[PDB]
Amino acid sequence: DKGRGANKDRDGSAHPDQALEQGSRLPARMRNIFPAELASTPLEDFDPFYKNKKTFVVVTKAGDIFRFSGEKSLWMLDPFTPIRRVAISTMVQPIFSYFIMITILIHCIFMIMPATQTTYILELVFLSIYTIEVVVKVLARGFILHPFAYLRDPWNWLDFLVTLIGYITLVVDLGHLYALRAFRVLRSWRTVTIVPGWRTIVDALSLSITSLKDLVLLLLFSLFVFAVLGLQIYMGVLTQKCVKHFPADGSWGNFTDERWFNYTSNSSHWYIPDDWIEYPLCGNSSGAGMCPPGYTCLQGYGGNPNYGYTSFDTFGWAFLSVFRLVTLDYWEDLYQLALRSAGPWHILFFIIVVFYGTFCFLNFILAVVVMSYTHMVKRADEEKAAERECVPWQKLQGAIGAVVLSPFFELFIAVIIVLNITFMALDHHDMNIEFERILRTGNYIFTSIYIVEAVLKIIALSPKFYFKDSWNVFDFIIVVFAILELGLEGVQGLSVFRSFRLLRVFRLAKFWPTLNNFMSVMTKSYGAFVNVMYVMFLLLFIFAIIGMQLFGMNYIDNMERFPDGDLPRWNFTDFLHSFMIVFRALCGEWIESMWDCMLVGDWSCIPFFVAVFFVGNLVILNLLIALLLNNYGSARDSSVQRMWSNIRRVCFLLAKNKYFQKFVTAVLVITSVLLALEDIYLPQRPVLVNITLYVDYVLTAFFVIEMIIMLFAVGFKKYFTSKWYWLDFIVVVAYLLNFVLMCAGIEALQTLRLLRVFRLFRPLSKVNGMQVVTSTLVEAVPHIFNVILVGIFFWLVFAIMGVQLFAGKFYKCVDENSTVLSHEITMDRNDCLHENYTWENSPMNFDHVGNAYLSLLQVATFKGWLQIMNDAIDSREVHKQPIRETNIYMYLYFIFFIVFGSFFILKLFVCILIDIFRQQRRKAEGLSATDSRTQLIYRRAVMRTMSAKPVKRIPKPTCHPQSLMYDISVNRKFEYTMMILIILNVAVMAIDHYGQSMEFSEVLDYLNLIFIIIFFVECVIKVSGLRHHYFKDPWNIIDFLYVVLAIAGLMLSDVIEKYFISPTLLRILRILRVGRLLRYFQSARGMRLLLLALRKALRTLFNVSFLLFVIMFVYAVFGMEFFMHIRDAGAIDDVYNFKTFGQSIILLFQLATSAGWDGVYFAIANEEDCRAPDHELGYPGNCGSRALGIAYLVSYLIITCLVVINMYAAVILDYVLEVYEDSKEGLTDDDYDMFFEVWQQFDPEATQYIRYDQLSELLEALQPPLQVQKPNKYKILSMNIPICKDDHIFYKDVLEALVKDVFSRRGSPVEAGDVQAPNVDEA
Amino acid sequence: SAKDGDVEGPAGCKKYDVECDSGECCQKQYLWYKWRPLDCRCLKSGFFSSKCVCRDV
Ligand SMILES: *[C@@H]1O[C@H](CO)[C@@H](O[C@@H]2O[C@H](CO)[C@@H](O)[C@H](O)[C@H]2NC(C)=O)[C@H](O)[C@H]1NC(C)=O
Ligand SMILES: *[C@@H]1O[C@H](CO)[C@@H](O[C@@H]2O[C@H](CO)[C@@H](O)[C@H](O)[C@H]2NC(C)=O)[C@H](O)[C@H]1NC(C)=O
Ligand SMILES: NC(=O)OC[C@@H]1N=C(N)N2CCC(O)(O)[C@@]23N=C(N)N[C@@H]13
Ligand SMILES: *[C@@H]1O[C@H](CO)[C@@H](O)[C@H](O)[C@H]1NC(C)=O
Ligand SMILES: *[C@@H]1O[C@H](CO)[C@@H](O)[C@H](O)[C@H]1NC(C)=O
Ligand SMILES: *[C@@H]1O[C@H](CO)[C@@H](O)[C@H](O)[C@H]1NC(C)=O
Repeated sequence: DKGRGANKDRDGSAHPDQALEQGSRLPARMRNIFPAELASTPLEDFDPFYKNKKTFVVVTKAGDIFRFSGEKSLWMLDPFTPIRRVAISTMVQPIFSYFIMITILIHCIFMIMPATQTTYILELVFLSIYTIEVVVKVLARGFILHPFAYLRDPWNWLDFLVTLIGYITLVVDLGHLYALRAFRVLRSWRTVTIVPGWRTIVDALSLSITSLKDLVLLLLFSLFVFAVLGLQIYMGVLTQKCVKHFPADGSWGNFTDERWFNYTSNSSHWYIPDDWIEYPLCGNSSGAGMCPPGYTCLQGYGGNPNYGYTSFDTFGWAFLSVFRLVTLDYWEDLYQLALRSAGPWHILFFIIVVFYGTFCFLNFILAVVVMSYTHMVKRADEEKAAERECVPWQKLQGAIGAVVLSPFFELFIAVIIVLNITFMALDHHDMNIEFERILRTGNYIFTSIYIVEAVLKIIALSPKFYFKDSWNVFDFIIVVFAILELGLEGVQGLSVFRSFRLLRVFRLAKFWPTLNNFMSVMTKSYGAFVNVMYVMFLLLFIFAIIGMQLFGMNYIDNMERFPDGDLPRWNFTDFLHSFMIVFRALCGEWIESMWDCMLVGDWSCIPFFVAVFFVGNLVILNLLIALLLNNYGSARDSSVQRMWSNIRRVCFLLAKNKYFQKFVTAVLVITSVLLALEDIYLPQRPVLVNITLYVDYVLTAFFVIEMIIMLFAVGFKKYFTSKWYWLDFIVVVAYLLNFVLMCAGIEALQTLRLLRVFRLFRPLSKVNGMQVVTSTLVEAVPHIFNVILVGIFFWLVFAIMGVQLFAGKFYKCVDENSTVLSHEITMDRNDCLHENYTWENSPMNFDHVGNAYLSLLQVATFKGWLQIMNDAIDSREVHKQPIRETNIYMYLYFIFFIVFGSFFILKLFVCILIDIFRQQRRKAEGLSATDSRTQLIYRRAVMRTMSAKPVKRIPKPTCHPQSLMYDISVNRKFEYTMMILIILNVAVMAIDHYGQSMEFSEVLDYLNLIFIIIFFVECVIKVSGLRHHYFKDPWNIIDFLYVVLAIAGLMLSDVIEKYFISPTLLRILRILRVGRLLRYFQSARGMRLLLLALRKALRTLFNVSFLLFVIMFVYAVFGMEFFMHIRDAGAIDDVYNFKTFGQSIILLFQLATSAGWDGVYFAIANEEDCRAPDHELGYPGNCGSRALGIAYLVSYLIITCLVVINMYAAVILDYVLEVYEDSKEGLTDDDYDMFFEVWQQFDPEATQYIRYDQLSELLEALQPPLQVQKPNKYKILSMNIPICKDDHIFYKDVLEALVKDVFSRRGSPVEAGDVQAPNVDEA
Repeated sequence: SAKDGDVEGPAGCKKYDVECDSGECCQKQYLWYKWRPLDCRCLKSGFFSSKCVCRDV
């Protein structure tokens, strides 16, 4: 429309074309003062070959719509017929743009190899090529002085800034401005245009960045309000180290004047237990970690964890520690360092910053990327609507072909292939010679069946229709690679023909339809995946060469900063090491790589690792989700009857009462908080043991009597067929069995008492919002079970490949305590045992396929994956010492697993819950299933009309105080000038820092007395002018509660002052008043479409977390039974363990995001060097369980971390996508709330009518999309508002008329007869 | 008498780290400061290829 008129705007004397290239075309036109036969209405081919090429380009240039041709159009802004015409003829050639693309793919190869004496002689020639296409593409057309010239499009604007870089770094600059030569890799972004279909991803990548302008400014505001809030309550907290007492009567000085400051603040008087790097923190609080005997916790005494980079004592460093907590990378080392120093009640800080930080504001980013991809795909499908619119030989062939026709012979090959995969998945390291003999002779049988079958199939069908389909030609390649295996085993040079017997696992794809339908879509949409895979590996190539040029020589120059003076295993010192350190930051991990970057260099590491996290992980990984949502969207028996049906009629009335089933709910919640008090301190609290004993006897009487009431109400048939009453019946059977055992001897089993926790799910599904949340976990439970089974299959190919590469390796010769020996000291098992050492195995290994799956879940969740990589790179042979880094190309096994098994398989769980919640919310809102795409936009505009009323304006009272306070208590000037002072009350709190001075806190305390009294005047004016209406606004009671607690802190200071007006709680209330900004701006329509989408989801995002707390309640009670006496190893210690119910929730909140389940697994599944339970004495024994530890964690990660944490993103993407479908098709919820705001400016009463005169000022004062400008009186006659008597109109009949004006002027034929048909259907 | 790396068993004795076939190992060998028994295990070498060797237990 607008560009369609702009297409004709170029046509008349503005900018005439000069050439044309559409389907092998090379034309030559001019600016109609001396043109040469372009075209007007003929399609000629006679005179010019440029016209003869334009005859085939008469239909092909305008084939799809308009975009096949490209014209060097300048209208001869400088006379276009010199030799300039020849450079036009060269630039339009397809060989020219094919030549520059080749010299870029060559110049990328000379970046990844290290430099030499012939680099400067070869960096000079490629600079000479790229300066010719910038002087040809300007001397053919180009200035900055007119349209289409040369600097209009960004692609020619990428030649010019990079070629100016190449001429700066060659003249004067040798050491200064040397960082600019790193950016000559940016020219390699041109080669996106070589893969077909590049426009639907790059424009979607471009629409995503230009649509996050409204979110980054909202996320920069919420990080600011958290960096201030974390600075006030955690400054100096992270430097608390236990310092030994000053020695009584010892070898130091007498007077504790300055010798107390030389004794303390000497590094040999801090604790540092047993060869550790950092020093352990402690706290004076109650659940915080304490110090040994004879020491003490002290604050100060410099040294801050992670080289000084993990802190909260400056606004700069508090802004970084909050940002890694929104990111969730290695955040449990911050979570565990702030609960150890400040005690366990500070989990309430981390719940808020994880809820509002990474479950909301990182799922709004997912929603913008999903809506930006689906806009550029659905745009690119209108273009698909335009392209589319002898005699013994033939004897046996009936007999051999008789058996290969049936499903019986297809069953027989299907039994063998499931059996052949089993013999590949049973071999391992150190296997018996009889057990290995079976697997060799099974290979001679299974290859023999595959040869008989192929030949039989070829004879039966034909030797020329056999190669028709793709399965019979895939089968024949297997028989080729298998018949080489039986001949190349006596050669025994290389076992690479032994690798392609792993390729026959994919024979199972043609048999069972779940894996068949999964393969079918990856081939139907192969063009979508290869584009995003190429863009992702092209960004990692750009960032690898930038990182290697910037940070490369720092890792070699001053290695001395690193611990033990060695390189890290992850550094920017080579290409293959720069690639993997950028690739593991796209996987999430960037903070640990940034510490040792910034340790060895400058501040410039910080803009690098944020830009590779923001581009790599928040955009590219969310396009990769967004592909999946579009491709994977699919005697006298009547007289005994008055006794039996007499009880039956009464007992059915108990189950229907609202007081009975509220009584039974109240029992089950009281009796399970009793179950959270059975901890390790229970066998010394003698009164609590007897309470929890006689409750287990009343509960058996309560469960049997309730069961008889249900069986006398719902009957036998509907009891035992329902799924909830089977939870009832198992628990009653579980408590009859504990009563049987304890009458007759045996003490009760403590894992059958814990089954009444599973009875808290019946009253949980009756909470007001929880019916939508629990209905999508039940509807999607068969859809996850297909994705798990398809997930097990592709993981199995990587596992029975990882066994064949890594089994028998990962052994090493280790010293007394833990230190791994070196090569040239020992180099095999012979040299290790002879020197009386030990030859240990790694904990996570690849010996058999059971050990493979645990070690491969480590690298799929990215938690424990550095040690398995550090084992896989060092391994060389079965009984040799691992030399470090000697096998560096085993990284390619892990890149191909993380792509095909983390970015793709584990992101299908997000794809399911987005699909199912979108259609279960529609059922729960009462809407019609499969109504329409646009008719529901019109229903939500009528259903929001019917349920809206005006709002009473505040009645001003009449006194000399009351009239002149209310004048200033209502002004929009006064609301702003009391808001700009709240902001300056909090920006002053961001310049507090640790150990500032005494003179600096003399200004900032007196400045905190000026603002504390302006907010007292404001709180008097807004109550003197607003009698009881002040207390109705939630941002006024918080403003009221601050001035009360802050006047009580200054006056009446020393009342008792034990702890009443503690200055932490006043700091929390200064920062909390900035939240009025969320109800402040409305001119930012891009932000209010995210604040309104947020508010409509908070009720159903409180229910997703309240289901998560119940699941965390269930495993915290089972975890205190199983894993309470475990000895201290790795992550379970004296502070974070499973002893009390407090310590269990601290760990299970950490493990809900899978943060560090590798260290929790290493303790709770440890069966070596443990004592035994001597039950005839006591001592339950400090020994973990391998089998119970796997089933506890692996079931937990597939509940919280895969289908409950992924439930927040399914809710955010549903409501955000609805709100944007109301700004582009009509009437958001903030549009109605403005009509009733301008309604009370004309009707300041409880009435609902106005005067018919005032209608011309309604429709002029409000904002669009409801305005009608002047003269409006001919727009109101046709509008037909029903005038009631005495010149009064009703607000409904004006609101309905302003609805039907909007739908008419936007939706032409789809809203006239539809938006009026729906309103008649209700009224 | 623990004189050297020495092994006790029958004739045809195959020592440690020598290829065996289904019971052609020895009873017990003094190899690394102790007397250790020996079975005929099969290790891993390359894809899907086992190489069988007398190993200690
Ligand atoms: C933790 O509490 C102890 C005492 O409960 C505090 O120790 C005192 O510290 C001051 C100076 O910091 C010394 O002059 C006192 O002699 C110490 N007294 C004792 C009994 O140790 C310690 O400061 C507190 N640590 C904090 C708040 O971080
Ligand atoms: C470790 O090797 C040493 C030799 O380097 C062995 O030395 C023995 O040491 C003990 C004392 O601990 C002496 O009584 C013996 O005479 C030494 N020889 C022998 C053959 O035992 C020692 O045996 C090895 N370590 C162990 C634990 O056996
Ligand atoms: N080692 C490893 O897996 O590296 C990844 C990353 N780095 C650590 N130092 N971690 C502490 C242990 C851990 O789980 O591995 C991890 N904790 C988180 N949240 N990610 C891990
Ligand atoms: C303590 O004072 C002594 C001088 O008596 C000085 O040598 C030492 O460096 C001081 N301690 C510290 C930690 O500076
Ligand atoms: C304290 O500092 C002094 C510096 O002279 C040093 O000699 C000593 O080892 C340190 N530790 C103690 C316990 O004095
Ligand atoms: C353990 O390693 C430490 C070095 O961290 C070393 O000093 C010690 O000798 C080793 N063995 C021990 C602690 O007995």
